[PDB]
Amino acid sequence: GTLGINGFGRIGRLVLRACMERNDITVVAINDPFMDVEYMAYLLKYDSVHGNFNGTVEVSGDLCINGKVVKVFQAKDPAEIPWGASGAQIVCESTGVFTTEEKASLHLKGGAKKVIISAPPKDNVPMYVMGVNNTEYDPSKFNVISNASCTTNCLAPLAKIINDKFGIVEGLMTTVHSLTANQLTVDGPSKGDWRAGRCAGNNIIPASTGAAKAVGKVIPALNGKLTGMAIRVPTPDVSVVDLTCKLAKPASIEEIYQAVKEASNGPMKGIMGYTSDDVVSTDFIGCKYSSIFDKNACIALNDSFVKLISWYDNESGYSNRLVDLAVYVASRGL
Ligand SMILES: NC(=O)c1ccc[n+]([C@@H]2O[C@H](COP(=O)([O-])OP(=O)(O)OC[C@H]3O[C@@H](n4cnc5c(N)ncnc54)[C@H](O)[C@@H]3O)[C@@H](O)[C@H]2O)c1
Repeated sequence: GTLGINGFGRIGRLVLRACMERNDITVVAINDPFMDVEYMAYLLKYDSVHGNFNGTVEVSGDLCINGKVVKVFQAKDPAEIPWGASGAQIVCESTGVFTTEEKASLHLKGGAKKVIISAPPKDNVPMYVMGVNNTEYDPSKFNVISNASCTTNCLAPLAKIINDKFGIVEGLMTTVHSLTANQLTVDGPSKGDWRAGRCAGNNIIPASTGAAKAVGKVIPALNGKLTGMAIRVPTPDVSVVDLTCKLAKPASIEEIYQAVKEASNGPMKGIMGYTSDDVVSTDFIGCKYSSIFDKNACIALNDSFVKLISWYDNESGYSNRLVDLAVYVASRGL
């Protein structure tokens, strides 16, 4: 099982870091036109959130990472990356700019077998969330797939647990989200979300997100039952889902906590997690879970109307899931 990374940004780099921990997948090639091999090595080695790389990085051609050659490309066009020549079977598409089947499928010209878009698609490319719907993937039906967003990977396991046990009548989500690369250090033009181009470090910034409605595709039972928005805040990493939902059957916070705990310790092992501790966002830097239920941050109006809080490391948790999905895709054939 081999991986090619297109876009060696926050996600692309953390995807590589994930694989280096992993014994069943190897990164064999990187493409990023906006960084030469020297710059690539540096951005791998040093991370403002996730620390010094654990292991070795040197420049050869190409990178030498933990003693193994990783082929390096700088092409604008995905059609042009020789994935097949490099021996790269799966492409992690993490540029943020090729989020359709049309665009992402061009990786197949270079001889890749499969492509995982590291974002929700602008089209109807199927979205998979590990531990929720990933086994619905049929290798004979799709070559380009999406891993959804960080926010969807946080909400979907939570939604599934809550829907299955109690039934969600209606739900509205806010995600309070750490800043990302699309934001700006000072007020300037976006490309060109006017709010997102306001000085990122001193603002609370409302944003649109499709994450909650996306849960309605991932879990078709919840189609039309969920929507949401995001609030961007100055912190460098880690985000939180605030889910306000009406339930079809009564449930106390305690009963919801047990349903979470059941799934965390069984079917959603490693995907859903939980805590009753006085946690804050930085406590989840490096967390590999998709969704961490915060018991003591939740509040109920009554037995039917509830506000649930779940954490996610939007960089690290999502990147692990993308690696999980790639390992899953490989095990299914091609
Ligand atoms: N960072 C997060 O919290 C997060 C979480 C989940 C999903 N995502 C999604 O993952 C994708 C990337 O996110 P990010 O935060 O890493 O962004 P980023 O800006 O850090 O990374 C994007 C990388 O792609 C490179 N790139 C641009 N054009 C390219 C091209 N034509 N060919 C190859 N590489 C190119 C850029 O140089 C950059 O290194 C986006 O779809 C984003 O929405 C981000």
